[PDB]
Amino acid sequence: HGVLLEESGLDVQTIPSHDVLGRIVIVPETDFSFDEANETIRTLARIDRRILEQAANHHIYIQLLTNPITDEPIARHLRGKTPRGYVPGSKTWDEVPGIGGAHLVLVRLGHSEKGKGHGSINLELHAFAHSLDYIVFDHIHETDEFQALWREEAPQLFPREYFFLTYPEEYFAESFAYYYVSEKTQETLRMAAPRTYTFIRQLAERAS
Amino acid sequence: EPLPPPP
Ligand SMILES: [Zn+2]
Repeated sequence: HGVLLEESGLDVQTIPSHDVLGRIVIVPETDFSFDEANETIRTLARIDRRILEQAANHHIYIQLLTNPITDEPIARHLRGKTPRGYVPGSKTWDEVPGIGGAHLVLVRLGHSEKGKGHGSINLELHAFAHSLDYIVFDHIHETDEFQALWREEAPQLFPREYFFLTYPEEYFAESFAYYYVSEKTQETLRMAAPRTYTFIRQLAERAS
Repeated sequence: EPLPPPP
């Protein structure tokens, strides 16, 4: 079922924006790892508060799981199916540790870093960025502005990576993760794709 | 829409 972070026993007052994340994040009802949950929440806490507040206004939740995402009712229908953009026969949704784009983001604890069932630099930021794109910013990856940034700069940050060069919504979610994962990755984004950096930066102003 | 992470 899950418990809201604000209703759990986890202490989070030193986590930035804990009041808004307390209403967004859902942690498991069953024994999980306090370190993995704390690192995932503090990473989400790097997001500008205006964006997090808009997510709460749109009733977006981020549920942290200790099991495959397809065990949850919301994603059960994806069992046995190839994820969008994946080569057939290389993966099913049951093996995917995170999913975003709707009002309930699912993120499996312990699979945040690259290679842990996925190829993102940060699973929770990538998955959450999908819901921000589709719900909070009304499919902003489809705007003419973002389409121009994607065609020009996606090859600069993800050269010869068909996944990001084919799906602009995927370029958005991973650029969002680069912006918020660390000072280093944000600088990488700023150096290789300065217009994309500026676009992600302006999201906090769009959310207010 | 169900959106996955990169492969
Ligand atoms: Zn994705």
